[PDB]
Amino acid sequence: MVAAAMLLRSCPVLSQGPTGLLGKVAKTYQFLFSIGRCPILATQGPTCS
Repeated sequence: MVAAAMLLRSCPVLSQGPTGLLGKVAKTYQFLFSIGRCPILATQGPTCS
């Protein structure tokens, strides 16, 4: 045949494609959708905690 593994990359699943941070975007934003005093500084606090 003529095919050296060069016809498969349509983002099928990759074993663990989904379930990679979703429910967070489907809730967090639901609250940070329309605040008011949006952050202008951005990253002004500590690097962690």
